[PDB]
Amino acid sequence: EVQASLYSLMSLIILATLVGNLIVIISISHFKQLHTPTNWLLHSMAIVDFLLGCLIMPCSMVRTVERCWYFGEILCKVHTSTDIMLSSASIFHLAFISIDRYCAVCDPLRYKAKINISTILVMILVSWSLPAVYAFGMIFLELNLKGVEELYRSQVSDLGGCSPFFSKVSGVLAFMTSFYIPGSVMLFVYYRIYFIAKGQARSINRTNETKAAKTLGIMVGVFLVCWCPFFLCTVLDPFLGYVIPPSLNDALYWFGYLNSALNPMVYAFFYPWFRRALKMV
Amino acid sequence: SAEDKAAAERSKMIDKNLREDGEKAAAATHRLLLLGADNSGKSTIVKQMSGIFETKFQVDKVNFHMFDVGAQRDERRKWIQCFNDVTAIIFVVDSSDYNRLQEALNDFKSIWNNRWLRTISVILFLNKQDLLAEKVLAGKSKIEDYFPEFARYTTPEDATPEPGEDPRVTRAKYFIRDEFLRISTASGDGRHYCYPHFTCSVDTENARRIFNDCRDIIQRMHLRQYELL
Amino acid sequence: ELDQLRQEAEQLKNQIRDARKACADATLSQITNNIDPVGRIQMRTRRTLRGHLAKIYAMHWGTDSRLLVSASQDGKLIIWDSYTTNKVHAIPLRSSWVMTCAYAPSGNYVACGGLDNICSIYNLKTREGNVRVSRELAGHTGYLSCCRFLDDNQIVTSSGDTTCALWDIETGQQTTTFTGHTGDVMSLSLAPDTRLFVSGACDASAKLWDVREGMCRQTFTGHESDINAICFFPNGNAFATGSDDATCRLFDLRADQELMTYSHDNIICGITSVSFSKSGRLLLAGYDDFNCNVWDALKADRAGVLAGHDNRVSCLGVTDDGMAVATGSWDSFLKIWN
Amino acid sequence: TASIAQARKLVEQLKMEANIDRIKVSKAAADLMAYCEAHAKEDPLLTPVPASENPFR
Amino acid sequence: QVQLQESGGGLVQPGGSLRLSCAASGFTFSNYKMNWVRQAPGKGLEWVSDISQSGASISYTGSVKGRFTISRDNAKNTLYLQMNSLKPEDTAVYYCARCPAPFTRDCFDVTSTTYAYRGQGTQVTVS
Ligand SMILES: Cc1c(F)cccc1[C@H]1COC(N)=N1
Repeated sequence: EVQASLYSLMSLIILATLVGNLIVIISISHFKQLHTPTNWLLHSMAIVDFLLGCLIMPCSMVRTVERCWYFGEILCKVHTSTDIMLSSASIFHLAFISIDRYCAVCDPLRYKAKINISTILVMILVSWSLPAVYAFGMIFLELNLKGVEELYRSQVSDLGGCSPFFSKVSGVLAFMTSFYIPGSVMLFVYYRIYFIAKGQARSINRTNETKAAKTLGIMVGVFLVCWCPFFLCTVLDPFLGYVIPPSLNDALYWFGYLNSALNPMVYAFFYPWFRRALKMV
Repeated sequence: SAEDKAAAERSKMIDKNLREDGEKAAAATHRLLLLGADNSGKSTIVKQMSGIFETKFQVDKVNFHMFDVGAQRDERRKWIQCFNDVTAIIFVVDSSDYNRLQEALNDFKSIWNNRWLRTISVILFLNKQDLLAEKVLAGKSKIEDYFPEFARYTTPEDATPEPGEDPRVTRAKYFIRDEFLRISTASGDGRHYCYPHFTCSVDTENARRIFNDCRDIIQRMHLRQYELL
Repeated sequence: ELDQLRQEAEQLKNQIRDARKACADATLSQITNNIDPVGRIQMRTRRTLRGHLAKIYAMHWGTDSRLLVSASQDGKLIIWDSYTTNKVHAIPLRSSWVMTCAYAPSGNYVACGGLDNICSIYNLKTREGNVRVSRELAGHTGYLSCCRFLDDNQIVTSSGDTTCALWDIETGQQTTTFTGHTGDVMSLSLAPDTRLFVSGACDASAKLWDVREGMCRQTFTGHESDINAICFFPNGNAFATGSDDATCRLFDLRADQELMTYSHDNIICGITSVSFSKSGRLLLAGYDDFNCNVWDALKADRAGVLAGHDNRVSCLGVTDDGMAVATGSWDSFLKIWN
Repeated sequence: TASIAQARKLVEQLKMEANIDRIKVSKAAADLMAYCEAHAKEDPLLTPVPASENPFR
Repeated sequence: QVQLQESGGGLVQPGGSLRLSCAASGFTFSNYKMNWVRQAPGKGLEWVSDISQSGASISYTGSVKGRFTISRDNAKNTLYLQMNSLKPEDTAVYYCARCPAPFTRDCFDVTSTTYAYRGQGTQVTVS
């Protein structure tokens, strides 16, 4: 019925995420011409998205449909920790890939002196460690639930839900640590890159189109449409009274989950230097 | 098989040295091909720093290596295929001598349309601008004798002449550049571009000009790589 | 008097052509028409030798068929171990513009050269466990295209100054200069008896020379453009040439004329490397269109394509025992096929 | 007068190419065929060797 | 063997015309870009004209535009240079050197001192 149709639509995103990320991981690891340091950010981001689409997204798929968690409080906390970890890691990887294109475009004559294996490994280690520590020290310590425990009990715990709950300070912290700080950097980088590429294209046409819009249009719009609806609503939840229905909250969650499905496409298949290496087989 | 383990370890350390040399080499260091004729002041391009030369200089802590091949014969078609991975070709042209300017144009055309140098962006250096200005001001030799299209030519609206520059001098130098740009834009496609510069034997901004065009070349290469251009 | 000399040269050429036509009783193509085709041969990349950081412009197989030396524009001369992909040595070159390299038949010496006009001999069997410049051979006024070892004492090189030279490594001087080419000499090949060697040049002509006496014996013509590669047929009484006209020509020292034509309307790029396999039945030729086709020398047709390189196949050499063939290229990889 | 010297050198070179005896092209092709047939079994590239003897497996 | 033999030239008064004829045998004439190279007595070789494989990319040096015209006959494997309205500055030896490789739009080396694929040449004298 409706539940089956939703399950099929959601398993579509599950399969898209899994297959798209396996393709990227296998292509980067196996093919050896795609071993530049900038391709390790893509590999790590694909690993993050695969882990999300294999651990959380399939597990939250039944949670959204049934509107009830029946796996215990401990595993509910573990699931929320892994979700926050992997989502923040993916957003951090987007920010660091954007920093890599900023280094490649803005400062071209020192690109290999700034983006090398050591720097890429440092970026990957940060992108994995910081969300992990943040989530597992915020929700296991109940920092997010602190201050609204009594309200949360009746609102979610009495209903047996596993929906993350954020207080006034905790919601702002989650916003500033998963959307604004790792998204304002990306927006600034792509805005600067858009102006630079527009200037270069105009100069080239002067000496002799605008393709910096079909690239930076999707690379920004996918992220915005998939994350902004969730984060702007979640940060306003403490400041509005928690009136948003669970169904719309689930839709906001699965926008962010669809971001992990669209990331492998946008960041690998849009670029011909990846498709050419993929088409050899 | 202990010898096999020893050989494998030696191969690993050798590969480690190769990778270290690769990082320390291909990082803030760019290779350039300094090409020109005997009359052209190719040697006296950058004032600040038996078969092939090598000039090394830095501008913004970025190393540049110019390779001046000055010991082979006049047949250039085979030894020039080695320089198809350089950042740019520093083509130096003597603007004053119009008699050999046509063969300079032919050399530029062959380099531009070469099947291997078709991705290398030429950094054109119109050298001896002072001598060109003196020649055109004296008027003893006329450019329309060696090019029967300079008469039907006007200076471009985008020209930026020196304040102390004669309009005829500006027209002449910009006619030579446009003659080079014509070859450049006839079959330039979008993978390589010509960067013309009017330089003298006294100007010390050749290194900065090379730095800026290499930055532009690499930036456009990266934009094409990330499909932003 | 100059007109008389020109007339003498023209009549000598006419006599040579008439002798060639008279000796052309039949055509090798129709004589070999009775040979059954081998069929499409499949050869796959067995080894991919990565580690070079720039274009690979030349390589040479060892006589042991185990160790191969490769030269790259980055400035390294790696002596690989094809069986185990182990880099036995990685020689740093003073000049990174190396265009050729040879591995001595003994195995204790390796040469390289290029835009530095210098053939640098490297000792791989020193008692101190290192690699050092044994001798800096100088005297060529053009880039070195191909150098080959007669032994640990004599090495013959080809330069871009239209001349080939025979060197004594210990002496360091040109024993004999092989003059007569008009264009840049682009390749070398030594007969199995090492008494004769041919060298294709950038004049659509291949010249047969005698190492002992030091004068040209047979000048071969029949190509439409610059010859880029040349190798002897394993019998030693024939040789093949690859040129920019996208055509390979096989000649005979005895017949002194072109025999066959290895070209197709589908190949447009020129040849950069030619090498018979072990019996002169296979003629592997490396083209600029990123793959090196395999041509049946006897059937004078194409019977295989070796694709897999991302750039120009600059160098192509076969093992002395016929067990493998290596194809270096500008993509910084040597692929060994079998 | 280097031009006449080069012309005379080319004349001598062509003469000493001409006086060289040349066998029949049919004989040369037959010899090449015989060599290839004799060494056909010894060419691993012509006929692939079993993987046991192949050192690049 | 590649061969490039020129027929034409001689002594002509200023303003005269001469149709130089270069016969090129041995190679596929219809497949190579073809040039005309002239060497003034006491000067280095100078490229004076050019054509394409078919004959649509014709280009000239400045000193002869509007005075010389180049034409190629693919079937006859012959190429011409109608040097009409010749001036005293046109006294030189004219070569019909082809280009090093076919299928290419670059003729990288045709005015070299010892180019392999030049013809013998015809001394054109004008007085
Ligand atoms: C709960 C939370 C965060 F605090 C930060 C990022 C992501 C999430 C969840 C909800 O939305 C998605 N896709 N994961």
